[PDB]
Amino acid sequence: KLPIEETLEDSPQTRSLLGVFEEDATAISNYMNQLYQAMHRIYDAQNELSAATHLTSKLLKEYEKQRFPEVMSSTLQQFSKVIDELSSCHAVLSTQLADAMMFPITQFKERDLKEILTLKEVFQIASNDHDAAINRYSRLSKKVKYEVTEDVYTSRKKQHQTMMHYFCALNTLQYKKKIALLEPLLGYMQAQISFFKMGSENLNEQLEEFLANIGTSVQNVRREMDSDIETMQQTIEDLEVASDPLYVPDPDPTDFPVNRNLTRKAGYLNARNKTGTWDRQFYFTQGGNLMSQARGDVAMDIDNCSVMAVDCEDRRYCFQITSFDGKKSSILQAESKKDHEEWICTINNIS
Amino acid sequence: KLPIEETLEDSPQTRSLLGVFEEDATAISNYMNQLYQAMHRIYDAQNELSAATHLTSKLLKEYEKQRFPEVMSSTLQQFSKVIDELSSCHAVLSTQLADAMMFPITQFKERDLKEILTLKEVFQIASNDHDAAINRYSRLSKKVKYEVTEDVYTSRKKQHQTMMHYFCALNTLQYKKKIALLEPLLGYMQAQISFFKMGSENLNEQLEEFLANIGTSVQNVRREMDSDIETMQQTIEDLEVASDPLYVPDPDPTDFPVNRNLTRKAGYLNARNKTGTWDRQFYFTQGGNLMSQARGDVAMDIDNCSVMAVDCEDRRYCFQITSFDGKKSSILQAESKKDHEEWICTINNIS
Repeated sequence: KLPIEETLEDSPQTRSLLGVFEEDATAISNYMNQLYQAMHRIYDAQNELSAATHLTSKLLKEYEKQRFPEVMSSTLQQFSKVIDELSSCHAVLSTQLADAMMFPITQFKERDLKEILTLKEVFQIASNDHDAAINRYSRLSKKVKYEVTEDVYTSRKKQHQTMMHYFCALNTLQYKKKIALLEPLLGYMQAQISFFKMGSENLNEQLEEFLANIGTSVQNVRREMDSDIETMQQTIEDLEVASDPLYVPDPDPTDFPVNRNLTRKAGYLNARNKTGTWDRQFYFTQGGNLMSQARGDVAMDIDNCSVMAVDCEDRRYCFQITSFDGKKSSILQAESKKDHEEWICTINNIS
Repeated sequence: KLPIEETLEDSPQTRSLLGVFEEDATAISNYMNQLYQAMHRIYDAQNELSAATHLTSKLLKEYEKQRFPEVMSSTLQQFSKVIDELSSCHAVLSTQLADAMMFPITQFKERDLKEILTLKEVFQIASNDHDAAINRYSRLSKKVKYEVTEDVYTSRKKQHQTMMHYFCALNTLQYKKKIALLEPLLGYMQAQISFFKMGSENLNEQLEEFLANIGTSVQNVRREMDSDIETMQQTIEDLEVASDPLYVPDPDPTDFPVNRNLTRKAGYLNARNKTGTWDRQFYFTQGGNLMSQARGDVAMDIDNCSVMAVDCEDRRYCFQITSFDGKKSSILQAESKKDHEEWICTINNIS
């Protein structure tokens, strides 16, 4: 395209046919860089997709490894098995795209396009040097006549070599653009056609069934749920209105009679008369035994019951009692006069 | 799973069965958040892939819109046509994944899982308030007896409602985990199966042909290129050794004789004797006309030739001449005694 055998003369016409090419390269670099970055966003996003698909399959396979205080586990494995074969599709694709698309387009924008700019710069440097040389030469008069001529020799010779190679690259660039544009696109497509092929291979109907199946089990699970929430919202309503008259320690004496025939009393009580501060704790009758249990500690014995009677008294508080079958016990305190009676009556009832 | 009708008594055993569930929720949130972020990386990377594929197809379609100073264009359109149908596959998939995968998993981790923490906090607040209430009550002696009892009423009632709803959510959470885990996965897969189906529809053999075709045209283009570079590297060698004895103004007089029979001389020359600085410019004989042309300006006339003789002289420079057919011209300067003669001889030859 660019004639090398026209570089020596270096005519203005020639220098114009260098501009066209040069302008063409500016355009070509601009278009090509745009395509480069788009393909770059493709590649990156593709690997990132590949990686996330893998991590998902990974997590899925660790369900049966979680500390959980069965159809599910077996389920999360087939999904893990199907999502794993897919990851590989993506993993495979990302590799091809890296080798068949990115690399070529990346070398065109790092080697080829650069050399054009590297050469243009060296030629515009050799060109200028000669320019200066010629003037000096011109201003001679009638040895500085050697040195000054020598430079024309050197600068000129440098501009001839420089412009030629430059011309060479610019021509070559003509073949390269066609390739640096078709090659990548061809690779991308071939990559894709193999991607959809491999992926379709694992997406058969025996899977579509499995999927449909679960899709009904989940709707099944959702029905169950909506059903259980309905009966719960009512329970809470029911119990919310029935309990209100019980949130208060001493309830209406006429509607909630001190039951004096219990063979089992259960509830929290405060223990022992030693400030320096008592200790709250749940208590409950049990096979002639009075068991106790602090706030979430998971049910130990405290006193045995085959004891005759049980006094009371206080320490300035209210509703206290005390057992003394074996030797005695600490002083227990109730929260109401009802509670207080039922504690004394139930235990005495316990014989 | 959690019994609501056991909340009023609030026994230590019950409070333990709340821990299990609570521990289970801590685990469940941890596992589920991990799955959430993985699916998030999937979704994002998927849309990003979708977008880059589109932009690529877009750029491709703008080739015939670039300022370029034919099989190619038609080619870049089919690729653009095939890559565009693919973008839609990705575009379609990204939408499904957003609606069928992200949203569900996102609401489980923003609504459901949160409510558990919101409730646990309110219950641990109602629970503590009652705790304090009970003590005050206990320290009464023998109206502050009303206010102090009232609080037990309020704090207790608040703890009963709070714990119940909490129990309710924790149970519901049991159904939800199954769903917030299966639903997303099902959507993702259905999305995928439709993705590969739609994509395969456009990847037929008439395309595989088109691809194979180009793949040979490009190798064809690459052959051509490698071939042209071979003949160029030689040309440059050839011309590099032939030219060396010509880079110097006045070449060997014995090997490059002052040709005095030229009917055409061409080369740069300096013009007019007016410092205040000459002007370099290419000159060339042309149909009895002496044309001139500056550094890249694209070829104007200057003097006519049918002029008798042509003197010379200087202005302190060297190798100058002057024409005077019409009226006269500026003083031209050559770079050598050879150049100088050939300019004077060629023009005189031009009659």
